[PDB]
Amino acid sequence: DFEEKMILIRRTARMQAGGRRFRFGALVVVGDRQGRVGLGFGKAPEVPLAVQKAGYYARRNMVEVPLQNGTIPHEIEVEFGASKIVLKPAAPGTGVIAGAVPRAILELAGVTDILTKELGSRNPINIAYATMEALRQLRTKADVERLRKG
RNA sequence: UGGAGAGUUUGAUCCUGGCUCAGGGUGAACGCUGGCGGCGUGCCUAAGACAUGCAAGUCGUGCGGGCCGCGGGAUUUUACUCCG
Ligand SMILES: NC[C@@H]1O[C@H](O[C@H]2[C@@H](O)[C@H](O[C@@H]3[C@@H](O)[C@H](N)C[C@H](N)[C@H]3O[C@H]3O[C@H](CO)[C@@H](O)[C@H](O)[C@H]3N)O[C@@H]2CO)[C@H](N)[C@@H](O)[C@@H]1O
Ligand SMILES: [Mg+2]
Ligand SMILES: [Mg+2]
Ligand SMILES: [Mg+2]
Ligand SMILES: [Mg+2]
Ligand SMILES: [Mg+2]
Ligand SMILES: [Mg+2]
Repeated sequence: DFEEKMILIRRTARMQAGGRRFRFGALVVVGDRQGRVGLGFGKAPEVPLAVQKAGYYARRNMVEVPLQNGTIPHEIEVEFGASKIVLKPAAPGTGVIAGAVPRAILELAGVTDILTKELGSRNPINIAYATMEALRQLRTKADVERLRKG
C-alpha cells in the first residue's frame, strides 16, 4: 500500500428543471516514494466516494520513475493541451521546487531534489496529467543505450 | 548549484485574457512604538536667496624700505651721522 495525497477537489454542477444538481471531483496521487506514482481522477455525488474512487483509479494508473538519487535523469518539457510543465534535475540539498500540483506528484514518486516550472494554462488537472506524461517519458543512460544497438 | 505559484469572467467546464497578491530592494517619508553599542548613511525639492566665523598661502637662505624699541660708535657739544 502506497501513500495517497489529494491535490484538488471541486464541486461541479449540472442544470435541471427546478435547480442545480451537484457532482464532486477529486484528484488524487498515490505513491510509495520509491519510483511508483499514480494519478487518479474520480467523480461522484459525494466527496468521500469521489476521493476513494480516485485513489482506486490512481492505482490502476502507475508509472516507472527512474530516480537517480532523489532526482531525475534529465530535463523534459511536456505540453498537455495548453498546460506545459518543465522538469529539471537538481543536486541534493535543492528540495522539490514546484507548485502545489506537480510537487505532490514528484514527492510521492520519491523525488527529493528537482526544479520545475508551470508554463501555459495553470490548470491543475492538466498540469497533473502533464507531470505524469513527463515522468512517464523519462529515460536513462541504460535504456537509451539499449534503444541504440542494432 | 539554478527555475513554486494563487485569487478573480461560468449554473458549471476548457481556453484566451487583463487585473490583483505573495518575493527582493530603498539617500526614504508617514503612523504606533522605542533600551544599548559598532560601522555606515542623511536637501530626492529651489543650479532659490543668503546674516555671521572660518575655508590658500608661504619664502628674511632673492631685494630694498617704513614704523615702534634697545645697545654700541664718529662727538665732547648736543646739530648731524656710522654699525649692531
Ligand atoms: N539649506 C538647506 C537646503 O540647502 C540646499 O542646497 C544643498 C545642496 O546645494 C548641497 O547639498 C549637498 C547635495 O547637493 C548633494 N546631494 C550632496 C549632499 N547630499 C549635500 O551635502 C551638503 O549638505 C550636507 C548636509 O545636508 C553637507 O554635509 C554637505 O557637506 C553639503 N555639501 O549644499 C546645500 C546644502 O549644503 C538647497 N539650497 C535648499 O533646499 C536649502 O538651502
Ligand atoms: Mg498550445
Ligand atoms: Mg494564462
Ligand atoms: Mg462572459
Ligand atoms: Mg459566479
Ligand atoms: Mg489569470
Ligand atoms: Mg553615527
